[PDB]
Amino acid sequence: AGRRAACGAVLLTELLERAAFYGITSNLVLFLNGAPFCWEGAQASEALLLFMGLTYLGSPFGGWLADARLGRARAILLSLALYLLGMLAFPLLAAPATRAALCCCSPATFAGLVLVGLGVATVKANITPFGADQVKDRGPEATRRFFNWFYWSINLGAILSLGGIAYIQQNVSFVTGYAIPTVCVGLAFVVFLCGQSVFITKPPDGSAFTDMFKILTYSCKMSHGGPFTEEKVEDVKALVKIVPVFLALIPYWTVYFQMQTTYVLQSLHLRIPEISNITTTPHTLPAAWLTMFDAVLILLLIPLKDKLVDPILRRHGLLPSSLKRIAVGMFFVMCSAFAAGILESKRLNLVKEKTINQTIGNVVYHAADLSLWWQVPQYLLIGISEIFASIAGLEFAYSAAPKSMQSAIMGLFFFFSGVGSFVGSGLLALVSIKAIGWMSSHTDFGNINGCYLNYYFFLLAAIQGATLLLFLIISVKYD
Amino acid sequence: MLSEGYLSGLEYWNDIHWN
Amino acid sequence: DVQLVESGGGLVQPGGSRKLSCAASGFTFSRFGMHWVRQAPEKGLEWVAYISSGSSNIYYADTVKGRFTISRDNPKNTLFLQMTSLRSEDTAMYYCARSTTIIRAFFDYWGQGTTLTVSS
Amino acid sequence: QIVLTQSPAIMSASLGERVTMTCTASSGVSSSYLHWYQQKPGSSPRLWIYSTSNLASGVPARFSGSGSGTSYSLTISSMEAEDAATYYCHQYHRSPWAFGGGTKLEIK
Repeated sequence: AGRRAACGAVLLTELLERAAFYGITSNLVLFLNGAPFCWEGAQASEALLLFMGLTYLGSPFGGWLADARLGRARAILLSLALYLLGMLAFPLLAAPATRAALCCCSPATFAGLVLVGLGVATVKANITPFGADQVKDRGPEATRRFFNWFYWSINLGAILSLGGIAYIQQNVSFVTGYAIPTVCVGLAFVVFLCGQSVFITKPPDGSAFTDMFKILTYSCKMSHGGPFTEEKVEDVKALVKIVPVFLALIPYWTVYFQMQTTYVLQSLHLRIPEISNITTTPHTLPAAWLTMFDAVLILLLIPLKDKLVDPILRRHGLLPSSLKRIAVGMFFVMCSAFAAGILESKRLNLVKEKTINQTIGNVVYHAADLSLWWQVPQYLLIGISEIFASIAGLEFAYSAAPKSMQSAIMGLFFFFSGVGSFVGSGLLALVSIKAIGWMSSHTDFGNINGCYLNYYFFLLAAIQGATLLLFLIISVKYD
Repeated sequence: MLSEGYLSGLEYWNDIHWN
Repeated sequence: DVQLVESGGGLVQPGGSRKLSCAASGFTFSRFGMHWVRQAPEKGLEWVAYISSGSSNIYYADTVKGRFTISRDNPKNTLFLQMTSLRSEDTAMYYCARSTTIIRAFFDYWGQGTTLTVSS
Repeated sequence: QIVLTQSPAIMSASLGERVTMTCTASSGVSSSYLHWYQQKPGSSPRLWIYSTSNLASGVPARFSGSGSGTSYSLTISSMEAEDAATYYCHQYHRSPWAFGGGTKLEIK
């Protein structure tokens, strides 16, 4: 039809770029504890946390760069090129032949990580408005159908990534398991460039973030006859009202982003089931599959909550408010952190006496004789926390904000999620110093047995609990 | 962010006031 | 280039203490978690102790659990095994073996071993 | 606690003869973590077969590892004079990593 081709191109680019991002995040921890990189578990977790935090901090900046200048389609194109350039560094590092030419060489992998983070951030910020204005003209129902397709594309890309790419990286090889995400980024860039002919490109109107920055840099508030209009001032006031909810959600984002950086690290030191029983170097169950499981869990209860729980509660009343749902989600993620700490304490008690070796990936881990499935609850808890906090958070942020601040509220949501990831990385670094010594050692290849992830998880749970009590107090006082 | 798909089109499938 | 020498073995009265040292060269001793394995005269090999790359994982055989103590000094690239309450059955040749934390895990390199005799 | 029993504890095989020694485990041992070490008398031990299939560096091709799970085996297609030594099966899977009982191989 000449228009559904543009929507299909947007969906394909979205699927490929989510697939590559999740392929990187699923086994970056395993890769950084590898032959080229004999990093500590704390260092690998910090690197992955910083990477995710960058991917979510660049969303407001990517959106501003797309809206104030450079357009949106061209911004996504340059972001995809930058993202592919960053992706290229990973298979080269994995391959022994090319790692020598590239380079230990921590600067190379840090450059690749920051490049990939900027690309993912800009694409994440700009793709959703791009798809919307691709489909806005037909009508709100067409937009709803396209966004159903977009949601399914995102989830499908994440699922296929966390399954296939993680299995290939952990079991088959890291070179192929990192070239496949690079290949899919290449195809995403190619398909976006090809669909540039059929895309509906809008001129840069100007992001609301520059207006907010001008308001904060003053000429309540000033408003009226001064050099600023009333609606922008009211909108910035609404954003300021929204901000404390995200400030409260920051520790939730820390503990949530722990699911793929330190939870995978703890998985590497549990008895991972072996699912091949055939051929040399028998394949083990990918540590990222748990995350995939959790994602699958979301797919099985996002519609349920949208079709069974929410309508029944709406009919019967007693439906919790957005703030109450956020509090429930923070309680659930606190429970996940506490369960992770309990499991890690039991793991450290067990591994002190006996151990089992696990040559998962390409490095041998002194895992405890504890089943990996004992880590299933905490992961599931985080998933529940998601459907109770993240959505609700944004939902509340959408309730107390005007329609004009669409994609500016969402940008702030991503920014504060990235801030939570950065806070988690900084907390891990702080507890890794000699004064505290929870993660202070010289144990290469991760080898968390000498560290204390139980103390780190307990600290995260305590911070989440303090934040939850403060949130409950302020919600009761205000509402 | 496992719920990026649902957060991307949050204002479409369910009905919210203001936005 | 890689090599492992042992020292400290000798005659020890029963109930005494002795500290067997293993000097490593030709590789990065910070990596490659080490093992102490003893072989009694005309008996087979017996794994005694293991220490990880960063002393995080430390394990001993049930026969040397409460007596032997394995440690590593990375900056001077050495492996220590200090043993107390020595009895007669501890008389053996001790080797410091190198374990790999790479695609395959095994005792790739062994030292010549040092003989410890616990008798009178 | 896995104990490895080697059968036979001692055997003599003539030159150019089929040689087979078995190593059974008290529990399940992953095939990738079972190794065979060769020890000459008066010399330190040496990896011979890692992951019960792959020959180590310098190992003549006549040697071959086999087996999986509980029972494994080291095999010589055609035994030669330099092959007379003591072979130990070692599981490096579950702590404690006890060695095998040993299998002394002699010329007949």
